[PDB]
Amino acid sequence: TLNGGITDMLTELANFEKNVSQAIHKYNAYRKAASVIAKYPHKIKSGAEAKKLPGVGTKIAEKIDEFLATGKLRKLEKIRQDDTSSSINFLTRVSGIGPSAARKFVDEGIKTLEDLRKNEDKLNHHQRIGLKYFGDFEKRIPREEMLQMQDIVLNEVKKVDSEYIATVCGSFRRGAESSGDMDVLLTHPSFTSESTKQPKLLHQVVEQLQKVHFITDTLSKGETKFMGVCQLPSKNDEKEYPHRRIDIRLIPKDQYYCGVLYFTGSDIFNKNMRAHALEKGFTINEYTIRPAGEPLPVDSEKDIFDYIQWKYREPKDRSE
DNA sequence: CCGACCCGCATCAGC
DNA sequence: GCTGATGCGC
DNA sequence: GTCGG
Ligand SMILES: [Mn+2]
Ligand SMILES: [Mn+2]
Ligand code: NA
Ligand code: NA
Repeated sequence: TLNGGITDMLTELANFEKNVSQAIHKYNAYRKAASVIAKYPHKIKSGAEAKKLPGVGTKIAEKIDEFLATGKLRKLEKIRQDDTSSSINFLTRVSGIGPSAARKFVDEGIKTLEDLRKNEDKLNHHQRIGLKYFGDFEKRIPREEMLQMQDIVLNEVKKVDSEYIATVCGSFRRGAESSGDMDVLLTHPSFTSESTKQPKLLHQVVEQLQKVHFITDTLSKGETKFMGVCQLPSKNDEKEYPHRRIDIRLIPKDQYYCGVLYFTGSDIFNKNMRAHALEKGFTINEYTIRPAGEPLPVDSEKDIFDYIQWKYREPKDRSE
């Protein structure tokens, strides 16, 4: 329930705009409309009712109308049956395959995972890993496994250097009972926004997590951001846990609070807070907040919320 | 009538 | 080789 | 696609 038909249609339309039309602002417009419609405490019986809502215009009104009177949207019906368009859309579910790679693959007749499999030579490293773990990466992670994951990360990080500080953020820090991946924020006293008194600070941590076979694969790795794969250890004759996505971001120790707000999310929440900062006359990123002027000061997450006239919403409530 | 719409890394284009 | 641009995911 | 200068 919950304007579910309209919200589902709009998200499907959003996905088509992103993956097939390569029209990112349309995708976002559909997502915004869907999220405002999902917040509406009433059942929409007309396109104009919907139109009174912020982010809903004439075209979405037109769609709600057809959908209400027919239970269907001809455009989506046609799109769903379209071999080329459905395949391009499907292939973007592989991590590392975006709209462009998906269209190039479908162009050459590569439309399915099996096509991908027998065409390894045509995949970059990221894409080969997205394909190897396609099922796993769409699996959800129970909070119980999350905590076993946090134990390992925190254990191994302090084993490299007791001065490190690791914080699991993302849906985890927001109390989610399941997560899509693990987001880890890392700080060390050597790395500060003013000087980098030690090198390899992120590398040593990844290496350690690799040595104890927690991290199994690398999708991207630079001085400040790791994107990869990890896996909880198993017991004797026990079904192996799924492989899971893990991201690690090394933030300067003096911008930890901007980091936590950033990596805690959500993504729709973030761009709803970022889109609010600009109208209060502020800029928000994972490092600072600025009027852009010098770095406005911070030592708490509520400090950011007051700046833009926002009442503190707890991590659990940032699930927008 | 039309422009705006919230950064790190891998790979590509090109000099 | 190198810079700069683009794709991708965040 | 939607909003607003
Ligand atoms: Mn996450
Ligand atoms: Mn993540
Ligand atoms: Na409206
Ligand atoms: Na993808």
